[PDB]
Amino acid sequence: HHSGLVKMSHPSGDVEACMVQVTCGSMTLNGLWLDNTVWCPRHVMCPADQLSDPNYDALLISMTNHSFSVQKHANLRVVGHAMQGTLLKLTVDVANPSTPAYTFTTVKPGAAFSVLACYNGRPTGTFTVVMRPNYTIKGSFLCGSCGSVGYTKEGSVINFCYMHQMELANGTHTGSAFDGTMYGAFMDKQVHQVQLTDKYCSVNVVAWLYAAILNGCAWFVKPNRTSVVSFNEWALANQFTEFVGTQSVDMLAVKTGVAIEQLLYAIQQLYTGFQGKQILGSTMLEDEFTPEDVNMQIMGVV
Amino acid sequence: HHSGLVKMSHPSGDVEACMVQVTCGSMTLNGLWLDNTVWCPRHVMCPADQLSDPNYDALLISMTNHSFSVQKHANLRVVGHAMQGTLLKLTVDVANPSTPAYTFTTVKPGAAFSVLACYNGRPTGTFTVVMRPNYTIKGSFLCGSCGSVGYTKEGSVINFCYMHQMELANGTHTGSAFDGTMYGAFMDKQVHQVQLTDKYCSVNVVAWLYAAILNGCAWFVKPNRTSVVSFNEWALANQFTEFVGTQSVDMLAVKTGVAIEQLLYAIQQLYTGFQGKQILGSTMLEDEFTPEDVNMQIMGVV
Ligand SMILES: *[C@H](O)[C@H](C[C@@H]1CCNC1=O)NC(=O)[C@H](CC(C)C)NC(=O)OC[C@@H]1CCC(=O)N1CC1CCCCC1
Ligand SMILES: *[C@H](O)[C@H](C[C@@H]1CCNC1=O)NC(=O)[C@H](CC(C)C)NC(=O)OC[C@@H]1CCC(=O)N1CC1CCCCC1
Repeated sequence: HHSGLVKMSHPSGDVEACMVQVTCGSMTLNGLWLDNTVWCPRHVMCPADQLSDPNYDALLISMTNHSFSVQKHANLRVVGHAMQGTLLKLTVDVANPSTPAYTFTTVKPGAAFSVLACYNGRPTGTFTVVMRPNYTIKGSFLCGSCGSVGYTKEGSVINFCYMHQMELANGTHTGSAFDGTMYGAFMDKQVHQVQLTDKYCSVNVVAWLYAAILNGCAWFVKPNRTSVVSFNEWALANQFTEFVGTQSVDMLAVKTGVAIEQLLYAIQQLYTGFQGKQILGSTMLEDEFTPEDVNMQIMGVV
Repeated sequence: HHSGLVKMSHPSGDVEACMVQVTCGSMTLNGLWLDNTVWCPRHVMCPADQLSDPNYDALLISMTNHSFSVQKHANLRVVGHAMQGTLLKLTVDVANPSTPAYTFTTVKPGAAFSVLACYNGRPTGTFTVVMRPNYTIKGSFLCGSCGSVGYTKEGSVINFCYMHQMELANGTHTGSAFDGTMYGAFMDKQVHQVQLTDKYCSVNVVAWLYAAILNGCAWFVKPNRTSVVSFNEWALANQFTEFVGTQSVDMLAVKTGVAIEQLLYAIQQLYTGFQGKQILGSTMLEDEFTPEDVNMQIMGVV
């Protein structure tokens, strides 16, 4: 029995109309054109012989408005440039007429968002990821994908949360919020950096076990229970995030009649081994589906 | 090490501009508005007390142009109606000004395409699936999602290949090509139907093993080889599709120096068991990534 759970991305059309190409010398990447501002990563000002330890403050001071070319596939003339964190704030003389209602927000570990992978300002593909506990994502990015944006949707409002910056040694990726901060402790310099450990997202595993119950698969459900506090002490020693219940998880507990504490106990035993059995066709715990994913895709509850 | 392989969907914006709502009495679903034609499933003419054995020819004869309401979220006045297979061909008096360059094509088993899940003509999410060998897909569809379209992209041309129709007993889904034929042997009537067996897509497993080699994971690669003909005889008895090499798989063999016949042998042994080891973090064979997926996402080769 198929679970009905796919990696679901938002429709990207609203964001595709906001993507441009930002070129600064010998560097090209993607920018996000909202109103009169174009956001893009600041290492577009970096000469290829300086990516390892660049001086972005001196590079910015060296830049003029004629140093930035912005193109949409229209050409946008630049009249202002500023730098917030790892991001450039380019002011263009034309406001984007396709600008959607938008906010900026930072995504927390475990939460999912949609990514629009672009190259030379041309959207190539879209996909959805979960912010890993070590503030990376398991994305699909190649050379020139920087400036690709990640977002969630709330009604007609688009919450921009991620602008792609770099690929770590292990093949995962990270980027910046639109306040300029890189996610985690990473820096936009091409030097080897320490990567924090990854962890199972406990809340996302609980959501996934609820989806199995929602699909009739419930052999793991036993009357035994583990308190949230006892599970969290257990989680610290077993590479699991500590569990924080939400109203979306409560919705899953209500519809199923299975308490969170039962699934916490289930996770503790399933972590020792699936014993040959399978859950939704998987032999390992799944933490890539959020409670909102299970609520929306199985129950039509947004 | 992360593989860089995500479930990648095309950007949906071009298709979102083609989605409308088609209502016919007490039935509503989604339609695809291209030029002066709106396509939608023909069970929009079905009264809810007739979904099990409907007479679509009599239902069509009973329909007039005033029986079809088409809305985009503009209202489209209907001036013609026809029925090809399981699909309605509604003629509207306004041509879609956002009509992209498009063809219709049928998708073969193993090949992937992008789906735009809509409800009441409003695009809600996008996701990519592979046509299963039994002509189903493991999608994410709820009540009212019928009329959602599946497509591939070749340049600026959109190849429409799937319009959602039904959910089988096992939770998988199927639909129709735009010639009117349902995929497989299914019929758009709400009666229980036989479902053909599913099979591993051999070509997609070979592509996935090449992606592991592309990521440095190659412990399964032994000098032992299995001819394509010997593997195909083996595949018929082991729920694998027969392997048909393509120029995209040849590209993978060239870049890696690993022959198809070695991976065919690898699949034969891996099918007996992974022996505790993992490939790209998986303990079972993966057939949900096509050679084009591995070519594009890992090698930038479209
Ligand atoms: C921007 O388009 C680009 C996107 C990259 C290309 C490959 N996949 C992507 O997602 N980003 C960079 O090339 C980026 C620019 C820097 C100025 C931040 N550098 C980068 O990703 O280089 C590899 C990164 C640099 C830090 C790091 O940990 N890392 C890998 C290590 C591996 C061990 C040697 C040193 C680099
Ligand atoms: C159209 O919006 C809708 C989409 C469905 C709703 C649930 N998920 C979807 O993808 N399609 C239908 O409701 C469809 C309409 C029919 C006129 C074709 N009927 C349907 O999917 O019903 C269940 C299907 C009918 C054939 C079949 O095998 N099947 C399940 C069996 C299960 C055993 C009892 C009989 C139905």
